[PDB]
Amino acid sequence: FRKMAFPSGKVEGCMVQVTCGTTTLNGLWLDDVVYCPRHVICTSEDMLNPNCEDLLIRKSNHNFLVQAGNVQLRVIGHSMQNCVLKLKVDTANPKTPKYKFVRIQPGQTFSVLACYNGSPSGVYQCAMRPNFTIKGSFLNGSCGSVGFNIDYDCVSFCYMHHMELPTGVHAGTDLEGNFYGPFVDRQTAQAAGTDTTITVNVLAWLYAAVINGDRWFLNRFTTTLNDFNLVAMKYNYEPLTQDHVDILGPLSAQTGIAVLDMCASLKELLQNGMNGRTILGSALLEDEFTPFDVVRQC
Amino acid sequence: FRKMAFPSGKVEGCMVQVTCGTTTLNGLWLDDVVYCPRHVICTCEDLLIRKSNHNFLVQAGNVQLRVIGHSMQNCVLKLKVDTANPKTPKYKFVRIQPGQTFSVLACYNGSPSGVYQCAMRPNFTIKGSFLNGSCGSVGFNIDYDCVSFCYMHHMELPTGVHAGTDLEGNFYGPFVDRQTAQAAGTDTTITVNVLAWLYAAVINGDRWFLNRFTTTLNDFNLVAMKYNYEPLTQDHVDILGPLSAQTGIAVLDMCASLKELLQNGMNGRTILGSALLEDEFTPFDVVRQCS
Ligand SMILES: COc1cccc2[nH]c(C(=O)N[C@@H](CC(C)C)C(=O)N[C@@H](C[C@@H]3CCNC3=O)C(=O)c3nc4ccccc4s3)cc12
Ligand SMILES: COc1cccc2[nH]c(C(=O)N[C@@H](CC(C)C)C(=O)N[C@@H](C[C@@H]3CCNC3=O)C(=O)c3nc4ccccc4s3)cc12
Repeated sequence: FRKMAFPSGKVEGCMVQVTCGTTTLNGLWLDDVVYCPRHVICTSEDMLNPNCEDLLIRKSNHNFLVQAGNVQLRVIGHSMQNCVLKLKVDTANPKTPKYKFVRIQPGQTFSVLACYNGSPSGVYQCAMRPNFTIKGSFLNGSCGSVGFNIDYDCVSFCYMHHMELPTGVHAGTDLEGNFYGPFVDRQTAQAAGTDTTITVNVLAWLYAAVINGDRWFLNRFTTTLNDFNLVAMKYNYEPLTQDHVDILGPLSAQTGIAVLDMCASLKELLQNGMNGRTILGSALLEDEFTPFDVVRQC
Repeated sequence: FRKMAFPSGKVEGCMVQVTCGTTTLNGLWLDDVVYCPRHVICTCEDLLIRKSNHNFLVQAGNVQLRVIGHSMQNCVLKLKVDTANPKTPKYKFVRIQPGQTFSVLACYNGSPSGVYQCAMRPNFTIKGSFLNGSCGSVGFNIDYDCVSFCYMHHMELPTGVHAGTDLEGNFYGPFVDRQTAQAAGTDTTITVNVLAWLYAAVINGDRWFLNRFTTTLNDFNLVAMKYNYEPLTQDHVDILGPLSAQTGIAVLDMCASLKELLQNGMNGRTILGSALLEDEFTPFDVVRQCS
């Protein structure tokens, strides 16, 4: 199994740069609107004490330099939606793909297109941690890079990049500007909640092992969801939701292993350890492959 | 620090579907030529002379391109079409060296499916992710809007690793394009890349494996060969200079850390979240991402 990103071309065609004053970040150009982090308007003396909504009153359309490459897009309007700025431009992007804005749940994966000054630099897959951080690879100037999924040529944008935490993980918003997790867009050292293991993805990993014939961990036990969830928390595993049970349905049907039977198999692995054995060639359980990712590769 | 592929858009615009008889795979459309694995004509030289232009159905999305000529170059078929691809990037064909990395755009039925980074192994396989119908997917690097194509996909070995050709149709490794079970040579670990990745781990604040000891180059190499690692050359030492300059760790100091890692193991600890020594990041891969 590889971490595979989605092909990035439909998003590459949407990346622009937005400069206000001396600060440049990335923006997302869809139809005649450019989306970018609102703190592009911030000076060095703000950022610590964000006056963003009031800072915006002093700004006008002619203060924003939006560029596709070095071609300027004239801004004809602007507004703030939570932590994102929306700049109306006078040109509809001809490369606009079919798209949606979606808010993802912890455990879900998405492709990040890392960009600097409007120019795409690389692509890689990320997983939203239960503490609403991602293990990105972002440098100075990355803000406004986006994360996305592609289903039947429709691009679901789910992430825009804002911040690196002191611990080196990353935090951001959806495309309506609402942060994932308890972070704010201030120049300020913030702490995430203690992370946990993504149980639904570990289960998907065990299904992937079964599909490939590695199934020694299957047992003759089952569990209720409540009993499992209470044991899971004692090992710093996430509790399962009904939605988690539901997205494991296709893999359960494919292997003939009930979800609750697979939970009981994981419960044993958690209480008794791996006994030095391996699963898919590893003593470590992987929790960054979703059920959809597993069927994608199998 | 993450395994990072190049943005695939310039390549996606070149992928097409090629069908001949009951066989369908992917092709690469550059200017007015489509490049694809020659065995698209199989259900090859006597078999190709018996084919006509119209036996080939080439599709770019919905539109069909008209084949007006064809030639074979080694294991690649070159189909001349009557339409030029307007999205053709500036490009080059290159044959990569073992240990170098590239991005793969896995495609099915002419449609791009996923992108990920691979290394050309010392035994000239690659550890990819390819299914039925992935043949003709390509590997590439991007340098200032210029796409260097280096790989076209042909085969999956019984061990699950993969084999293919350069864009001249010459295989990497001792493989042939036949429906047979083929074994590769014994693989080794790319030493210069493991060292690059250990430097990456230092740049990202991971230091538990550093030590005070040092080693000579020959003594390191004696241990390296013992653990089935490739020799480290003075040119590799030179190539690691910048990363040594940034971190202030001499290359042979890092070699001493790798030697102890090899003789002692990691003791359950991890490096950049990995429990295994990683050898698919080149020194350039570390540099271009960390700066
Ligand atoms: C004492 O303050 C700290 C203490 C401990 C850890 C800390 N982290 C951050 C923090 O992340 N700040 C945000 C910015 C805030 C406003 C959301 C920020 O720099 N975002 C970057 C992406 C960063 C950069 C490095 N790789 C990461 O991904 C980004 O692109 C932006 N650059 C600018 C530059 C000027 C104006 C707007 C923006 S937005 C501050 C901080
Ligand atoms: C006794 O035979 C074996 C025994 C033990 C291991 C084996 N491996 C292979 C083997 O790899 N064959 C080649 C094809 C040969 C001709 C190069 C092949 O199937 N390539 C695939 C990609 C494959 C498929 C699975 N994932 C991989 O990446 C591709 O797309 C192509 N498909 C066809 C189908 C029909 C005609 C042309 C092509 S070209 C055969 C084999």
